[PDB]
Amino acid sequence: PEMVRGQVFDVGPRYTNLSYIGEGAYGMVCSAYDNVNKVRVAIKKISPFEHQTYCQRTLREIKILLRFRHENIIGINDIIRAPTIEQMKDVYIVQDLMETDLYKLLKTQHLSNDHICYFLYQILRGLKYIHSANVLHRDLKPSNLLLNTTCDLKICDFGLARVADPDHDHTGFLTEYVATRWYRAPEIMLNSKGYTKSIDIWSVGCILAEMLSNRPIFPGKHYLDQLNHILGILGSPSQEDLNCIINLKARNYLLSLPHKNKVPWNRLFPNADSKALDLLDKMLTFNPHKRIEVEQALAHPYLEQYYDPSDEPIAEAPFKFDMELDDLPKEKLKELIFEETARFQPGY
Amino acid sequence: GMAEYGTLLQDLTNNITLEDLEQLKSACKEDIPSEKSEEITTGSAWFSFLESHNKLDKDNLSYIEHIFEISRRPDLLTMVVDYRTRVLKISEEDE
Repeated sequence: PEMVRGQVFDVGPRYTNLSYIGEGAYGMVCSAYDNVNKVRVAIKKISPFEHQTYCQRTLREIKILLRFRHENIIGINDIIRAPTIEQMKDVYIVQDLMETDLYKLLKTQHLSNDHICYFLYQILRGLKYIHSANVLHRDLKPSNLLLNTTCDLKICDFGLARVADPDHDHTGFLTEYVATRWYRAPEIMLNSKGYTKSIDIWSVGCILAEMLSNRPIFPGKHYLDQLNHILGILGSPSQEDLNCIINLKARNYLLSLPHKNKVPWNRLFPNADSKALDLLDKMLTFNPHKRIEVEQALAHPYLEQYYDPSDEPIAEAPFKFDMELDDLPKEKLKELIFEETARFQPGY
Repeated sequence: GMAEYGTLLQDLTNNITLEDLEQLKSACKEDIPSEKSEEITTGSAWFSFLESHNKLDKDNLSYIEHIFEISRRPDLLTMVVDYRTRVLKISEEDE
Protein backbone atom coordinates (compact mmCIF):
# COMPACT_ATOMS: atom_id res chain seq x y z
CA PRO A 1 0.00 0.00 0.00
CA GLU A 2 1.30 3.46 -1.01
CA MET A 3 2.24 5.79 1.86
CA VAL A 4 2.51 9.57 2.28
CA ARG A 5 3.77 11.46 5.33
CA GLY A 6 3.65 8.10 7.15
CA GLN A 7 -0.06 7.68 6.39
CA VAL A 8 -1.67 4.97 4.30
CA PHE A 9 -2.87 6.32 0.96
CA ASP A 10 -4.02 3.11 -0.67
CA VAL A 11 -5.00 4.07 -4.20
CA GLY A 12 -2.57 1.96 -6.26
CA PRO A 13 -2.02 0.35 -8.69
CA ARG A 14 -4.34 2.64 -10.66
CA TYR A 15 -3.14 5.82 -8.94
CA THR A 16 0.58 6.25 -8.32
CA ASN A 17 3.37 8.81 -7.94
CA LEU A 18 1.56 10.58 -5.07
CA SER A 19 2.11 14.17 -3.98
CA TYR A 20 0.78 15.58 -0.70
CA ILE A 21 -1.33 18.72 -1.21
CA GLY A 22 -2.87 19.44 2.18
CA GLU A 23 -4.83 18.30 5.20
CA GLY A 24 -8.09 19.13 6.99
CA ALA A 25 -10.46 17.73 9.60
CA TYR A 26 -10.79 13.98 8.78
CA GLY A 27 -9.24 14.15 5.24
CA MET A 28 -5.92 14.49 3.40
CA VAL A 29 -5.57 15.50 -0.26
CA CYS A 30 -2.89 14.22 -2.69
CA SER A 31 -2.46 14.49 -6.41
CA ALA A 32 -1.75 11.26 -8.21
CA TYR A 33 -1.01 9.92 -11.67
CA ASP A 34 -3.98 8.09 -13.10
CA ASN A 35 -2.47 5.14 -15.07
CA VAL A 36 -5.70 4.62 -17.02
CA ASN A 37 -6.46 8.19 -18.15
CA LYS A 38 -2.73 9.23 -18.35
CA VAL A 39 -3.25 12.48 -16.37
CA ARG A 40 -2.74 13.71 -12.81
CA VAL A 41 -5.86 13.83 -10.63
CA ALA A 42 -6.83 15.03 -7.14
CA ILE A 43 -7.65 12.45 -4.46
CA LYS A 44 -9.13 13.17 -1.06
CA LYS A 45 -8.90 10.52 1.65
CA ILE A 46 -11.87 10.81 3.97
CA SER A 47 -12.12 8.99 7.32
CA PRO A 48 -15.62 9.88 8.59
CA PHE A 49 -17.09 6.75 10.17
CA GLU A 50 -16.65 7.64 13.85
CA HIS A 51 -18.69 10.88 13.40
CA GLN A 52 -22.36 11.05 12.47
CA THR A 53 -22.01 14.53 10.94
CA TYR A 54 -18.93 13.64 8.89
CA CYS A 55 -20.80 10.59 7.54
CA GLN A 56 -23.69 12.91 6.67
CA ARG A 57 -21.40 15.33 4.83
CA THR A 58 -19.59 12.51 2.99
CA LEU A 59 -22.84 10.86 1.84
CA ARG A 60 -24.43 14.16 0.78
CA GLU A 61 -21.43 15.13 -1.31
CA ILE A 62 -21.10 11.70 -2.94
CA LYS A 63 -24.80 11.38 -3.79
CA ILE A 64 -25.13 14.88 -5.20
CA LEU A 65 -21.98 15.08 -7.30
CA LEU A 66 -22.58 11.60 -8.72
CA ARG A 67 -26.01 12.77 -9.99
CA PHE A 68 -24.89 16.26 -11.20
CA ARG A 69 -23.25 16.82 -14.58
CA HIS A 70 -22.26 20.40 -15.41
CA GLU A 71 -19.14 22.22 -16.68
CA ASN A 72 -19.15 24.58 -13.67
CA ILE A 73 -19.50 21.90 -10.98
CA ILE A 74 -16.70 19.51 -9.96
CA GLY A 75 -17.38 15.84 -10.78
CA ILE A 76 -16.47 12.62 -9.03
CA ASN A 77 -14.39 10.45 -11.41
CA ASP A 78 -13.82 7.43 -9.15
CA ILE A 79 -14.12 6.26 -5.55
CA ILE A 80 -11.80 3.80 -3.84
CA ARG A 81 -12.53 1.93 -0.64
CA ALA A 82 -12.19 -1.56 0.90
CA PRO A 83 -14.04 -4.59 -0.66
CA THR A 84 -15.91 -5.32 2.57
CA ILE A 85 -17.91 -3.00 4.79
CA GLU A 86 -16.04 -4.18 7.91
CA GLN A 87 -12.63 -3.22 6.49
CA MET A 88 -13.84 0.14 5.15
CA LYS A 89 -12.37 2.89 7.34
CA ASP A 90 -11.48 5.37 4.61
CA VAL A 91 -13.00 6.52 1.37
CA TYR A 92 -10.86 8.04 -1.46
CA ILE A 93 -12.70 10.41 -3.76
CA VAL A 94 -10.97 11.02 -7.14
CA GLN A 95 -11.66 14.35 -8.94
CA ASP A 96 -10.28 16.45 -11.82
CA LEU A 97 -7.14 18.22 -10.65
CA MET A 98 -7.66 22.00 -10.46
CA GLU A 99 -4.62 24.25 -10.16
CA THR A 100 -6.06 26.89 -7.87
CA ASP A 101 -9.21 28.45 -6.37
CA LEU A 102 -10.69 31.96 -6.13
CA TYR A 103 -9.43 32.55 -2.59
CA LYS A 104 -5.78 31.94 -3.62
CA LEU A 105 -6.25 33.96 -6.81
CA LEU A 106 -7.54 37.06 -4.92
CA LYS A 107 -4.50 36.80 -2.59
CA THR A 108 -2.36 36.88 -5.73
CA GLN A 109 -3.78 39.60 -7.99
CA HIS A 110 -6.37 42.33 -8.61
CA LEU A 111 -8.84 41.15 -11.32
CA SER A 112 -9.81 42.99 -14.53
CA ASN A 113 -13.54 43.80 -14.97
CA ASP A 114 -13.68 41.24 -17.79
CA HIS A 115 -12.39 38.50 -15.47
CA ILE A 116 -14.78 39.51 -12.64
CA CYS A 117 -17.66 39.38 -15.13
CA TYR A 118 -16.64 35.96 -16.45
CA PHE A 119 -16.14 34.43 -13.00
CA LEU A 120 -19.47 35.81 -11.73
CA TYR A 121 -21.22 34.39 -14.82
CA GLN A 122 -19.69 30.95 -14.28
CA ILE A 123 -20.66 30.95 -10.57
CA LEU A 124 -24.25 31.80 -11.49
CA ARG A 125 -24.31 29.35 -14.43
CA GLY A 126 -23.29 26.55 -12.05
CA LEU A 127 -25.73 27.82 -9.43
CA LYS A 128 -28.56 27.90 -12.02
CA TYR A 129 -28.03 24.12 -12.46
CA ILE A 130 -27.80 23.39 -8.73
CA HIS A 131 -30.97 25.39 -8.03
CA SER A 132 -32.77 23.77 -10.98
CA ALA A 133 -32.22 20.54 -9.05
CA ASN A 134 -33.97 21.99 -5.99
CA VAL A 135 -30.66 21.88 -4.08
CA LEU A 136 -29.12 24.63 -1.88
CA HIS A 137 -25.32 24.60 -1.76
CA ARG A 138 -25.13 26.47 1.59
CA ASP A 139 -21.35 26.88 1.68
CA LEU A 140 -20.45 29.13 -1.28
CA LYS A 141 -17.23 31.10 -0.68
CA PRO A 142 -14.05 31.82 -2.70
CA SER A 143 -12.12 28.70 -1.55
CA ASN A 144 -15.01 26.48 -2.85
CA LEU A 145 -14.63 27.94 -6.32
CA LEU A 146 -11.92 25.94 -8.09
CA LEU A 147 -10.09 27.33 -11.09
CA ASN A 148 -7.69 25.94 -13.68
CA THR A 149 -5.00 27.95 -15.56
CA THR A 150 -7.46 29.24 -18.15
CA CYS A 151 -10.15 30.78 -15.89
CA ASP A 152 -12.57 27.81 -16.03
CA LEU A 153 -14.42 27.73 -12.73
CA LYS A 154 -15.96 24.75 -10.92
CA ILE A 155 -18.06 24.87 -7.71
CA CYS A 156 -16.98 22.28 -5.17
CA ASP A 157 -17.65 21.16 -1.56
CA PHE A 158 -21.20 19.85 -1.44
CA GLY A 159 -21.01 18.43 2.13
CA LEU A 160 -23.45 20.98 3.54
CA ALA A 161 -25.87 20.85 0.59
CA ARG A 162 -29.58 20.13 1.17
CA VAL A 163 -32.74 19.77 -0.88
CA ALA A 164 -34.61 23.08 -0.46
CA ASP A 165 -37.11 22.83 2.41
CA PRO A 166 -38.15 26.14 4.05
CA ASP A 167 -40.60 24.39 6.42
CA HIS A 168 -38.14 22.07 8.22
CA ASP A 169 -36.33 23.10 11.41
CA HIS A 170 -32.59 22.77 12.19
CA THR A 171 -30.52 19.84 13.49
CA GLY A 172 -27.31 21.80 14.12
CA PHE A 173 -25.65 20.23 11.04
CA LEU A 174 -24.83 23.54 9.30
CA THR A 175 -24.41 25.45 12.60
CA GLU A 176 -21.45 23.46 13.98
CA TYR A 177 -19.53 24.34 10.79
CA VAL A 178 -18.19 27.92 11.19
CA ALA A 179 -15.39 28.73 8.69
CA THR A 180 -18.12 30.27 6.54
CA ARG A 181 -19.27 33.09 8.86
CA TRP A 182 -18.40 35.85 6.40
CA TYR A 183 -20.67 34.49 3.60
CA ARG A 184 -23.71 33.58 5.73
CA ALA A 185 -27.02 35.32 4.87
CA PRO A 186 -28.59 37.32 7.74
CA GLU A 187 -31.75 35.19 7.82
CA ILE A 188 -29.54 32.15 8.68
CA MET A 189 -28.13 34.11 11.59
CA LEU A 190 -31.49 35.40 12.74
CA ASN A 191 -34.05 32.63 11.94
CA SER A 192 -33.81 28.88 12.55
CA LYS A 193 -35.78 27.91 9.41
CA GLY A 194 -37.57 29.37 6.37
CA TYR A 195 -34.38 29.37 4.23
CA THR A 196 -34.70 29.38 0.48
CA LYS A 197 -32.43 29.47 -2.56
CA SER A 198 -31.86 33.12 -1.70
CA ILE A 199 -29.23 32.11 0.94
CA ASP A 200 -26.89 31.05 -1.92
CA ILE A 201 -27.55 34.32 -3.81
CA TRP A 202 -26.41 36.24 -0.70
CA SER A 203 -23.15 34.26 -0.64
CA VAL A 204 -22.62 34.99 -4.35
CA GLY A 205 -23.12 38.76 -3.65
CA CYS A 206 -20.43 38.45 -0.97
CA ILE A 207 -18.09 36.76 -3.50
CA LEU A 208 -18.76 39.46 -6.11
CA ALA A 209 -17.89 42.15 -3.53
CA GLU A 210 -14.69 40.24 -2.61
CA MET A 211 -13.67 40.10 -6.32
CA LEU A 212 -14.14 43.87 -6.60
CA SER A 213 -11.83 44.78 -3.69
CA ASN A 214 -9.74 41.64 -2.97
CA ARG A 215 -11.13 41.57 0.58
CA PRO A 216 -14.23 40.09 2.29
CA ILE A 217 -17.05 42.64 2.51
CA PHE A 218 -18.36 41.53 5.92
CA PRO A 219 -15.39 40.10 7.84
CA GLY A 220 -16.98 39.79 11.31
CA LYS A 221 -15.05 38.20 14.18
CA HIS A 222 -18.06 36.84 16.10
CA TYR A 223 -21.89 36.55 15.79
CA LEU A 224 -22.90 40.10 16.91
CA ASP A 225 -19.91 41.63 15.14
CA GLN A 226 -20.97 39.86 11.91
CA LEU A 227 -24.46 41.40 12.11
CA ASN A 228 -22.92 44.80 12.83
CA HIS A 229 -20.67 44.60 9.74
CA ILE A 230 -23.74 43.82 7.55
CA LEU A 231 -25.93 46.56 9.06
CA GLY A 232 -23.10 49.08 8.99
CA ILE A 233 -23.15 48.83 5.18
CA LEU A 234 -26.80 48.06 4.32
CA GLY A 235 -28.09 50.41 7.07
CA SER A 236 -30.79 49.63 9.67
CA PRO A 237 -33.51 47.20 8.45
CA SER A 238 -36.85 48.70 7.53
CA GLN A 239 -40.07 47.81 9.32
CA GLU A 240 -40.95 45.53 6.36
CA ASP A 241 -37.65 43.76 6.71
CA LEU A 242 -37.91 43.45 10.50
CA ASN A 243 -41.04 41.46 9.71
CA CYS A 244 -38.91 38.82 7.93
CA ILE A 245 -37.49 37.98 11.34
CA ILE A 246 -39.98 35.52 12.82
CA ASN A 247 -37.74 35.21 15.86
CA LEU A 248 -39.35 37.84 18.14
CA LYS A 249 -36.24 38.05 20.35
CA ALA A 250 -33.95 38.59 17.35
CA ARG A 251 -36.32 41.23 16.04
CA ASN A 252 -36.34 43.17 19.36
CA TYR A 253 -32.52 43.05 19.33
CA LEU A 254 -32.35 44.59 15.82
CA LEU A 255 -34.86 47.28 16.83
CA SER A 256 -32.70 48.15 19.85
CA LEU A 257 -29.67 49.07 17.72
CA PRO A 258 -28.60 52.66 16.92
CA HIS A 259 -29.66 53.87 13.43
CA LYS A 260 -27.16 53.27 10.63
CA ASN A 261 -27.47 54.86 7.20
CA LYS A 262 -26.87 52.81 4.07
CA VAL A 263 -23.43 53.19 2.54
CA PRO A 264 -23.69 53.81 -1.24
CA TRP A 265 -22.01 50.97 -3.10
CA ASN A 266 -19.87 53.33 -5.24
CA ARG A 267 -18.29 54.80 -2.06
CA LEU A 268 -17.21 51.31 -1.01
CA PHE A 269 -16.40 50.17 -4.58
CA PRO A 270 -15.20 53.27 -6.46
CA ASN A 271 -13.59 51.36 -9.36
CA ALA A 272 -16.47 48.90 -10.00
CA ASP A 273 -18.64 48.78 -13.11
CA SER A 274 -21.86 50.63 -12.10
CA LYS A 275 -23.96 47.73 -13.53
CA ALA A 276 -21.98 45.34 -11.32
CA LEU A 277 -22.95 47.48 -8.32
CA ASP A 278 -26.60 47.57 -9.27
CA LEU A 279 -26.49 43.73 -9.37
CA LEU A 280 -24.60 43.59 -6.05
CA ASP A 281 -27.31 45.75 -4.46
CA LYS A 282 -29.98 43.15 -5.43
CA MET A 283 -27.94 40.16 -4.22
CA LEU A 284 -27.09 41.71 -0.87
CA THR A 285 -30.64 42.65 -0.01
CA PHE A 286 -31.39 42.05 3.69
CA ASN A 287 -34.92 40.83 2.93
CA PRO A 288 -34.48 37.25 1.67
CA HIS A 289 -37.84 37.27 -0.03
CA LYS A 290 -37.13 40.35 -2.14
CA ARG A 291 -33.55 39.24 -2.96
CA ILE A 292 -32.84 38.56 -6.65
CA GLU A 293 -32.87 34.92 -7.72
CA VAL A 294 -30.46 33.09 -9.99
CA GLU A 295 -32.16 33.43 -13.42
CA GLN A 296 -32.87 37.09 -12.77
CA ALA A 297 -29.23 37.68 -11.72
CA LEU A 298 -28.05 36.03 -14.98
CA ALA A 299 -30.47 38.29 -16.90
CA HIS A 300 -29.11 41.47 -15.22
CA PRO A 301 -27.45 44.10 -17.54
CA TYR A 302 -24.04 43.43 -15.96
CA LEU A 303 -24.01 39.91 -17.41
CA GLU A 304 -25.55 40.77 -20.81
CA GLN A 305 -22.40 39.74 -22.78
CA TYR A 306 -22.70 36.22 -21.37
CA TYR A 307 -26.33 35.50 -20.58
CA ASP A 308 -27.31 32.68 -22.95
CA PRO A 309 -30.04 30.23 -21.90
CA SER A 310 -29.16 28.09 -25.00
CA ASP A 311 -25.75 27.45 -23.42
CA GLU A 312 -26.81 27.10 -19.75
CA PRO A 313 -27.81 23.51 -18.95
CA ILE A 314 -30.25 22.66 -16.16
CA ALA A 315 -31.08 19.47 -14.25
CA GLU A 316 -33.45 16.97 -15.95
CA ALA A 317 -35.36 16.60 -12.67
CA PRO A 318 -35.27 17.73 -9.00
CA PHE A 319 -32.75 15.92 -6.81
CA LYS A 320 -34.19 13.89 -3.92
CA PHE A 321 -32.86 12.02 -0.91
CA ASP A 322 -34.83 8.77 -0.49
CA MET A 323 -34.78 9.36 3.29
CA GLU A 324 -33.63 12.23 5.53
CA LEU A 325 -30.00 11.56 6.40
CA ASP A 326 -29.84 13.95 9.36
CA ASP A 327 -31.52 11.55 11.86
CA LEU A 328 -29.76 8.33 10.76
CA PRO A 329 -27.14 6.81 13.09
CA LYS A 330 -23.56 6.69 11.80
CA GLU A 331 -23.70 2.90 11.27
CA LYS A 332 -26.64 3.21 8.92
CA LEU A 333 -24.89 6.05 7.08
CA LYS A 334 -21.83 3.79 6.74
CA GLU A 335 -24.08 1.17 5.00
CA LEU A 336 -25.49 3.81 2.63
CA ILE A 337 -21.98 5.00 1.74
CA PHE A 338 -20.87 1.42 1.12
CA GLU A 339 -23.88 1.07 -1.20
CA GLU A 340 -23.32 4.45 -2.95
CA THR A 341 -19.68 3.53 -3.66
CA ALA A 342 -20.28 -0.05 -4.87
CA ARG A 343 -20.54 0.82 -8.58
CA PHE A 344 -16.84 1.85 -8.60
CA GLN A 345 -15.53 -1.46 -7.24
CA PRO A 346 -13.34 -3.61 -9.53
CA GLY A 347 -15.54 -6.66 -8.89
CA TYR A 348 -18.86 -4.80 -9.38
CA GLY B 1 -16.59 41.05 39.85
CA MET B 2 -19.08 38.90 41.65
CA ALA B 3 -21.75 41.67 41.78
CA GLU B 4 -21.67 42.41 38.06
CA TYR B 5 -21.83 38.67 37.35
CA GLY B 6 -24.84 38.24 39.68
CA THR B 7 -26.58 41.08 37.86
CA LEU B 8 -25.75 39.46 34.50
CA LEU B 9 -27.31 36.13 35.49
CA GLN B 10 -30.38 38.01 36.81
CA ASP B 11 -30.66 40.03 33.58
CA LEU B 12 -30.46 36.86 31.49
CA THR B 13 -32.95 34.88 33.57
CA ASN B 14 -35.36 37.84 33.38
CA ASN B 15 -35.28 37.41 29.61
CA ILE B 16 -35.58 33.60 29.43
CA THR B 17 -39.09 32.17 29.32
CA LEU B 18 -39.77 28.57 30.23
CA GLU B 19 -40.35 28.00 26.50
CA ASP B 20 -36.98 29.72 25.83
CA LEU B 21 -35.36 27.50 28.48
CA GLU B 22 -36.31 24.15 26.87
CA GLN B 23 -34.39 25.33 23.78
CA LEU B 24 -31.27 26.32 25.80
CA LYS B 25 -31.44 22.98 27.62
CA SER B 26 -31.62 20.99 24.34
CA ALA B 27 -28.59 22.78 22.94
CA CYS B 28 -26.58 21.63 26.05
CA LYS B 29 -27.63 17.97 26.21
CA GLU B 30 -24.97 16.47 23.96
CA ASP B 31 -22.19 18.33 25.87
CA ILE B 32 -23.44 17.56 29.39
CA PRO B 33 -25.30 14.17 29.28
CA SER B 34 -26.71 14.35 32.83
CA GLU B 35 -28.90 17.28 31.78
CA LYS B 36 -32.08 15.28 31.09
CA SER B 37 -32.02 13.54 34.50
CA GLU B 38 -31.47 16.89 36.24
CA GLU B 39 -34.85 18.63 36.67
CA ILE B 40 -33.95 22.19 35.51
CA THR B 41 -37.08 24.42 35.63
CA THR B 42 -35.56 27.88 36.00
CA GLY B 43 -32.96 30.00 34.24
CA SER B 44 -31.10 30.29 37.52
CA ALA B 45 -31.16 26.46 37.83
CA TRP B 46 -29.69 26.20 34.32
CA PHE B 47 -26.86 28.56 35.15
CA SER B 48 -26.19 26.61 38.36
CA PHE B 49 -26.10 23.38 36.38
CA LEU B 50 -23.55 24.95 33.96
CA GLU B 51 -21.37 26.25 36.85
CA SER B 52 -21.33 22.79 38.52
CA HIS B 53 -20.13 21.24 35.25
CA ASN B 54 -17.32 23.82 34.79
CA LYS B 55 -19.00 25.47 31.79
CA LEU B 56 -19.70 28.88 33.37
CA ASP B 57 -18.35 31.33 35.90
CA LYS B 58 -17.72 35.08 36.20
CA ASP B 59 -14.60 34.75 34.00
CA ASN B 60 -15.82 31.91 31.75
CA LEU B 61 -18.55 33.15 29.42
CA SER B 62 -17.75 31.46 26.16
CA TYR B 63 -20.11 28.50 26.47
CA ILE B 64 -23.24 30.55 27.21
CA GLU B 65 -22.15 32.86 24.36
CA HIS B 66 -21.93 29.75 22.15
CA ILE B 67 -25.37 28.52 23.29
CA PHE B 68 -26.94 31.98 22.78
CA GLU B 69 -25.48 32.12 19.24
CA ILE B 70 -26.75 28.70 18.22
CA SER B 71 -30.13 29.41 19.88
CA ARG B 72 -30.32 32.69 17.85
CA ARG B 73 -30.61 34.96 20.91
CA PRO B 74 -28.50 38.04 20.08
CA ASP B 75 -30.48 39.90 22.78
CA LEU B 76 -29.02 37.61 25.47
CA LEU B 77 -25.66 37.51 23.74
CA THR B 78 -25.39 41.32 23.83
CA MET B 79 -25.91 41.40 27.64
CA VAL B 80 -22.92 39.00 27.97
CA VAL B 81 -20.69 40.96 25.59
CA ASP B 82 -21.59 44.16 27.43
CA TYR B 83 -20.79 42.53 30.79
CA ARG B 84 -17.34 41.51 29.42
CA THR B 85 -16.71 45.10 28.29
CA ARG B 86 -17.72 46.44 31.69
CA VAL B 87 -15.48 43.98 33.58
CA LEU B 88 -12.54 44.92 31.35
CA LYS B 89 -13.17 48.65 32.01
CA ILE B 90 -13.40 48.09 35.81
CA SER B 91 -9.97 46.35 35.61
CA GLU B 92 -8.51 49.52 34.09
CA GLU B 93 -8.96 51.16 37.54
CA ASP B 94 -6.52 48.83 39.33
CA GLU B 95 -3.56 48.74 36.88
